[PDB]
Amino acid sequence: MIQRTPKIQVYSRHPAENGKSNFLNCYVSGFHPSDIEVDLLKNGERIEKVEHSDLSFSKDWSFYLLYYTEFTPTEKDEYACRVNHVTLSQPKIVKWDRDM
Amino acid sequence: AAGIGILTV
Amino acid sequence: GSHSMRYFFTSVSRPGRGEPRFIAVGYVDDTQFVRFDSDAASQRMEPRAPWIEQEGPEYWDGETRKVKAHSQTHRVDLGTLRGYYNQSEAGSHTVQRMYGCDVGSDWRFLRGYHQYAYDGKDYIALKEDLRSWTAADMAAQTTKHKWEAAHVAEQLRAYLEGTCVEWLRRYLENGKETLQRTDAPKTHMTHHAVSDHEATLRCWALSFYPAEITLTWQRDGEDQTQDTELVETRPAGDGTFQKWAAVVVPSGQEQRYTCHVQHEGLPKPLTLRWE
Repeated sequence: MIQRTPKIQVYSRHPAENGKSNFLNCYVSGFHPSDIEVDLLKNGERIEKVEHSDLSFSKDWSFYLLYYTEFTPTEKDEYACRVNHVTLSQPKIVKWDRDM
Repeated sequence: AAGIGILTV
Repeated sequence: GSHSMRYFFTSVSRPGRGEPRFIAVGYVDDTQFVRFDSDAASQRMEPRAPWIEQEGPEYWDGETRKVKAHSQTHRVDLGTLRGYYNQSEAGSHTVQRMYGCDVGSDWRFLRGYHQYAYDGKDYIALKEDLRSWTAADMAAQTTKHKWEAAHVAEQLRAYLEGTCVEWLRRYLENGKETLQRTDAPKTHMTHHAVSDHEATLRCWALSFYPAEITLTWQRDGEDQTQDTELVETRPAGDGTFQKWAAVVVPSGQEQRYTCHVQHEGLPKPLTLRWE
């Protein structure tokens, strides 16, 4: 079968400012088949209050999904998205980098 | 509003 | 000023783990307005945009019936395609269907589409005339024969050129504050050294709607497409979109590079410079 690797992006909804509530997004796109595991992490621990969008797909049939949670950025706390999919030999962790 | 008359392959 | 309505349906077999997962979603342009998930409690088509919430009981009953009918058809399709491709009972397979219509700035019909995929690949699609089919392999030719004998294209065409456009116009009117808006991108470029001889220049567009946008880098006006990392346009989560494009450049050469942004909310395409 066709398999296509998720392209993973971790980012905030608004420009991030320490102490100011915001939303943390993990957008996964371009994948096939549709079974995928996505967690948002705070200092390496899974955030349990995460919501996700309804499964849809692009013109080339590949899937996309948005996972998201409300968060308040600080100097010290590290955020990441952890994704597993059949195309990945181990889960891929992408760290949130606010200075992009 | 979605379609009707969609058939199996 | 141009718009589209599209419905997307996905069914995934899960042998021994229940009946197929079925998910359906509908969009006007880049805004989702409805969904159905077979694994959800409600077993109803559900609103996902505030302006569709005003539709009455008849609408939601009607859309629920249709979407359940789509689900049942795809359940049958999964067993049928297994037979067409001589595949075993044990593996998981995926069918996807998408259809919809496009209208121009004047809200008159441009084109419609109705396309189907099995396991990530084109299977069968209505051609642009909405009277004939493109079948992508021999199993799909079987499907074409049955669909031609059953006059499927005729009823799809009546929907795509009539009903589809009529509902799209109704949604566009009802949802006008959301759907008829254009938010121009807020642009900037960032610069970060990656060593003492190289720097990443990343051109950003933020807070824009609709999703369609072009971001490009030039060096002395020459396009740098092979050298540009361009990410997929991504949802901010609030109804607007983000995108960036980056190049890694020798330090000292920044002023040779310009970023170019095109979007329907911009009165003029933008050029951002480092001087």
